[PDB]
Amino acid sequence: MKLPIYLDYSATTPVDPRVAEKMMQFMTMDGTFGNPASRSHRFGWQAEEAVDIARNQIADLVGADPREIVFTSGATESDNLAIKGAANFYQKKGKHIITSKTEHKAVLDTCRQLEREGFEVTYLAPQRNGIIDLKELEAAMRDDTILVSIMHVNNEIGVVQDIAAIGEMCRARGIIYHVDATQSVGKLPIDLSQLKVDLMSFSGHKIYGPKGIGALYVRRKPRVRIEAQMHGGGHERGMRSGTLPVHQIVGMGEAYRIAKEEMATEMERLRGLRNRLWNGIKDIEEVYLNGDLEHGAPNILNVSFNYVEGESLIMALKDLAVSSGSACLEPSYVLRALGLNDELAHSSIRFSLGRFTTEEEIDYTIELVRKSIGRLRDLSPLWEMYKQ
Amino acid sequence: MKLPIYLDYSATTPVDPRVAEKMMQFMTMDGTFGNPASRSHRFGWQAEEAVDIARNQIADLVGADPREIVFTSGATESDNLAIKGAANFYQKKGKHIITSKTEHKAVLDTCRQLEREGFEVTYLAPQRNGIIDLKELEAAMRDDTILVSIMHVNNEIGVVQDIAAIGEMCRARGIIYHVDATQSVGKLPIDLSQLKVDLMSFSGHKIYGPKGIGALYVRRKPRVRIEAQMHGGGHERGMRSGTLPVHQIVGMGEAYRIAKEEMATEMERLRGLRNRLWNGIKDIEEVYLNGDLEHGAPNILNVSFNYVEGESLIMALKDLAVSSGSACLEPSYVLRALGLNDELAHSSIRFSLGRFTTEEEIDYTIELVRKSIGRLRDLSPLWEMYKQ
Amino acid sequence: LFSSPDHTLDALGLRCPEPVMMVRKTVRNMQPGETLLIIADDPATTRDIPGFCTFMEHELVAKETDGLPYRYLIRK
Amino acid sequence: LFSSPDHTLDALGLRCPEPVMMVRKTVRNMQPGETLLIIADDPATTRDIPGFCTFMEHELVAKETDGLPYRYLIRK
Ligand SMILES: *Cc1c(COP(=O)(O)O)cnc(C)c1O
Ligand SMILES: *Cc1c(COP(=O)(O)O)cnc(C)c1O
Repeated sequence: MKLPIYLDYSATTPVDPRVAEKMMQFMTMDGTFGNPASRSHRFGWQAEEAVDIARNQIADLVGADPREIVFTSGATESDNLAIKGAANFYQKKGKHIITSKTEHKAVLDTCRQLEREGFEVTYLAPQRNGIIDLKELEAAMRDDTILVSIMHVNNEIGVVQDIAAIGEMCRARGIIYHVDATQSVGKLPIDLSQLKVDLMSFSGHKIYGPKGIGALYVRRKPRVRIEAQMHGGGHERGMRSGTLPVHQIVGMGEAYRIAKEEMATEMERLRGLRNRLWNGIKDIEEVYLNGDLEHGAPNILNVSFNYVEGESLIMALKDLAVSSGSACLEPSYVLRALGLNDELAHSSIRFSLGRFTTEEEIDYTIELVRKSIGRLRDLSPLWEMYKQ
Repeated sequence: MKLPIYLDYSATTPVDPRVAEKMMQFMTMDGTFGNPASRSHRFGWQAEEAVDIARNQIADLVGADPREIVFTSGATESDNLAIKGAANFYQKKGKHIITSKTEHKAVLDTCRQLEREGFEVTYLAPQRNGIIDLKELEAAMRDDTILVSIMHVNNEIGVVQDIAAIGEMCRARGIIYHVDATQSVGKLPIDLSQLKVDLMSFSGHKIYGPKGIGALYVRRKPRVRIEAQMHGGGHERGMRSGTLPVHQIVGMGEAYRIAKEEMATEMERLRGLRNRLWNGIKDIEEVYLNGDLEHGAPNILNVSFNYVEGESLIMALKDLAVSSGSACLEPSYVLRALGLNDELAHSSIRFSLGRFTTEEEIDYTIELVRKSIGRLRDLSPLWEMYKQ
Repeated sequence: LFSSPDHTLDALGLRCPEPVMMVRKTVRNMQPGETLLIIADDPATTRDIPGFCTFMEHELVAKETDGLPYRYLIRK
Repeated sequence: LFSSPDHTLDALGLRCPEPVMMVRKTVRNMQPGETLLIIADDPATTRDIPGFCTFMEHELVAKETDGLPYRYLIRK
């Protein structure tokens, strides 16, 4: 068992050997390297077929129709596309948008740009557990509200929103609902034939597909529309121009198909390892759980260690690959939203599990955390204070 | 020698076995799969190094500084970024933009969107050979002109513009000059330390790198600025947010390094094959050359066959993989700009050469074209007319 | 004739590239040597459905183009 | 000391991520075991240049952080 131990599957995951192998068949002179936009020869046509086989693979995971799937360069793009695309298309119905103060930066930074463009954006504070108050969401909705973006699973604390119910509130009022499902896709079940989501973002590299590819769900029925953000020939049914990257696209679709298969088995296994982990450390004195144990992603666990200087916490767990969620001095904007102070936020670690994670690694982790938080506290002027 | 024979390197090229092999070292659990944006562990840091080694490789091809190179998902994105980014940033100096009526769709469709946003765009007609009249370009420039986009090498006819001189006209007036160099990068020499280009686009898959990656040059000195189009965390020095796709990025940089090396040798070889091709067919009766023989890319040859029904021309050269440049019934918008009528435009073929193209393939091509244009004309009510 | 197709793909009201997408998917869930009646009103299908059979190697059986809806019978 | 560096990287006026980029490139065109005086005024370099030496496995020699410009002597 090698070190570091990767516990940062939420930052990015490694590409499946099965995925990477497919992606090899679409690269070199003897593979299917042709441009799926060339239709005067065989090269293009068979490439386009590869694209279509993957577009379906993706669709089937989330109960969509392939004609509802738009190819992008990543979840970041899907979020820009979805939000600015919808906001611009529907701007005549009103200019008000609502989102959550704990959304990923792609959503937050996108909304802030729209605020420059003349849009009004309400950023709702979450409760201490991370869930949005639906009645606070309702009190925000107006006549001139046109769009709501609230993510399925949060990538820092793992907390799951009630996207079904939010979807119902949106539809009943004619408001477009966008959902960032980067973290939830292939982890929690998703069926858009039932869900009242209009736009949904997802990527590949959080599910053992390659970085640099992702997609955007756009509801066919009832019809949702968006303005393209990427111009030049009108590909993807006018919504995202540019050469389609076949291999990238193939790798993503294969990853989504494996995900459909292995999902159930895998998320019950991770959900167990997650519970193995929190139990071997929940007994330590000043440790808090950020998020929800029952109704949180099976693979994310974000815990706070109190009365320890956080700068050195990470230097103490160098045997682990994790993240605190801080930004090139200052501290997770999500934990600060949850309400914790800067010092506590700074000494929080997010453990994120995945395909290659074992019990051996979890147990080693459990041990390391006790002995580490133990040593730091020994030498902590802060702990001695608490020990009064 | 297999069939079809690929003569569509300008649509897309196959990925170099050397490139694809590097891209393998950055995928799976045992490679460098880490997110170059995670800096709390080794995974991220070494990934970021890979990115930086490639960013430099790219820079050195075009005489730029690595700090001037911005990663994008493709040439299409670079063109959107460059044009809307510059136009929006400098809009207080004026709202007028100038480009050429034969630019790639990424540039044209982008300008048309800006016209919706309140920008004024002049689309200059080219001369019959494809070159822009610099004095017509000068007559268009105004006080309130802020940006000019004229491509280095055209992708349909291969014609090269005087980007140096255009750059001088721009600088002397404080106008931002953007250059689409997708077709020229690694084919003609480029040195931005000397050239007065402010923004320059390029991709990877036109130089034996992978589809789905490309970059944008942004001049450091004198300082040019743009508004980001892709929000979410402010990566690439605030100009293009989103996870960097390492393998994609590595494959591109390797492709640009091979290009620096092999360029001279290769473009003298292609320039010879190009001349082999036009000579074995220039003797046919009603054939015209679109573009320039002396001052055109070494690897593109676009020829028109008169008095032949074009629909069947391609069905006649099924042994070749080329393109007419038509759009899912109607005919190359570039050839129509050059001035040719719809029927002639329809029966034009663009032959584009590359790394795997031989003399055997060229000669076979020469033969096939004579015998093909011969048979079609035999059965052409149009030729019999011309034969009066 | 256009009487005993085992499969019937209605693609009316669909516009390029949607028809080729739907047809593409159908041939996959089809057994090699099966019939498929395509009903389209997308004019681009006059070029694209024969193009499919040509470049994807299938059997273009009987065609219709001289009036809407167009009909295309295809076999794997 | 800060007297006999064989290489001198001026990074004044540069801001993260530019310093780590410049330093990154310099160590490549450097021979294993060479000195490099980094002159920076980017405060983020107090975290990032030690982070470089730590995660890229180089020798952080002598430091300066208590006043601008900061100085960082490094060895491959
Ligand atoms: C990682 C992540 C993204 C970013 O996706 P990219 O493919 O890296 O651009 C967006 N949203 C969420 C919730 C994420 O976790
Ligand atoms: C092919 C091409 C593009 C498109 O680049 P992508 O990477 O496919 O998005 C842009 N400009 C020119 C001139 C091209 O030839």
